[PDB]
Amino acid sequence: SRRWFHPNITGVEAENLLLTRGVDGSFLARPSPGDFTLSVRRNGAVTHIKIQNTGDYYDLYGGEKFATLAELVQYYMEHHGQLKEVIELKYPLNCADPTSERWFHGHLSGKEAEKLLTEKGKHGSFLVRESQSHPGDFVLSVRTGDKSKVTHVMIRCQELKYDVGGGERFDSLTDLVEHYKKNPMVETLGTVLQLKQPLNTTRINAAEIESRVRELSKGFWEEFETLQQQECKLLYSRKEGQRQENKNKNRYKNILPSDHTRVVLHDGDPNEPVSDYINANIIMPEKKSYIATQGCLQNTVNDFWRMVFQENSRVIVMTTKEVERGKSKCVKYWPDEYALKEYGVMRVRNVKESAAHDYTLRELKLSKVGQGNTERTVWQYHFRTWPDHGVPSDPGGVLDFLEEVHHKQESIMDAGPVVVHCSAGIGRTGTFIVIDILIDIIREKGVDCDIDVPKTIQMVRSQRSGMVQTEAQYRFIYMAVQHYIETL
Repeated sequence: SRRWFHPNITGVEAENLLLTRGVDGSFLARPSPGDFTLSVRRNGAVTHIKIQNTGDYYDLYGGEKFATLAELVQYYMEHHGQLKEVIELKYPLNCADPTSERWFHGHLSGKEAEKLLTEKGKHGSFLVRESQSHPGDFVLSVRTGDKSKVTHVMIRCQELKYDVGGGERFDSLTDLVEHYKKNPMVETLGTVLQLKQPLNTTRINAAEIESRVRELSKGFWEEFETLQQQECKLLYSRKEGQRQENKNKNRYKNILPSDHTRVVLHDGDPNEPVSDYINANIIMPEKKSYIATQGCLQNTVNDFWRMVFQENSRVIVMTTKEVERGKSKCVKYWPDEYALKEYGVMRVRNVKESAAHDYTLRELKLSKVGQGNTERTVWQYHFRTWPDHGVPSDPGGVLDFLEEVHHKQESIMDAGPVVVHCSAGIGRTGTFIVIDILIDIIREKGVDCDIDVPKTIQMVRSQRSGMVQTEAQYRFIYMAVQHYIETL
């Protein structure tokens, strides 16, 4: 569903492709960084529209803000009249470059393919690689078994099309793979060459993180975009956030919670027709859980405290300033130090504030009005030194921060999910949560455990779309993990 994204194309090439192989309404998206471009053909000419992402959201110039490029494209394909200089997205110009596909390995020998498929592969595991002997051709290496074997199928490239020696000829490796996934090749002796899953190429041992980081630093961008390519594979709806009564409860109208994991507020005032909504999702790893949410709006402060109370959350992680670059990223939802405030039916006292170098700790006491026995302490950790754009140069501050947060959470019996928020609740929020999840595994298991960064991110994204926004954050996650392991 994401063929419209061309990772390795230039501006001129994009214009060439749209004018010779496309029509009016044809479009494609491409990388510039953290910048992208939406190239669209209209009235026999090509226009380019900048998309910026500094870490919080995808910002379409002359358009709106989105959690993913997929939701951006989907939005405007379904909403004619709103992309303006009027620019229509009608026909995706599909990419035939296989580099971002999980199963593509490029230059790889037959023996090395068998090696990788042996150590990590299972039945139906497969990959596609370049021919060793015949330049331009390719090889489909698939593992089948319980004994088990590996089968190498030759893929010839004749006149810009691909085939396995007979039958249909395909325009791309992707088309060929999808075809023989759906219609499995059968060997003479009857073996079904099922293509069940691509060979995992990202799971590594924790002690080898440093070697992998060096390899990726020589890597990060191609691994990240391979992950980005899978964003459409997640099944989710965002209908509740689209309801009329819920529209102004979203900081960014198109950045919405996934319905299946959203925090549903009960005990609402029956005089409010819709009182069960907040832009927030439960994130469960796959013992500690999280709530990924946006920075409060003036009209959602009361809902925020309803959520914290209901979910029995005892720790809040704030990863933004109230104001950044002159714009409000989060309203002050906590009282001044020593002060007491009522937020709807919720009462909060700011007991004490404590200043550290990278963050401020606020010890808060939350209770329901009229209910003395409901009081509990909520620890708000407010990270203050995250740069306006991009990521910190060094993960030490964040690691120390999360380490403290972790121990506070672990010290409270039966504490609910840790609340994490930034501006839109997907970029910095996603980055903090993924690091915390990965560190959690290492803290318990040491260097003797497998970690898979993009798989973990995908798992989190299945619960809230857009978690982890940029390549800079992706790389920062690796650097943080690498740093934590070394300082054990």
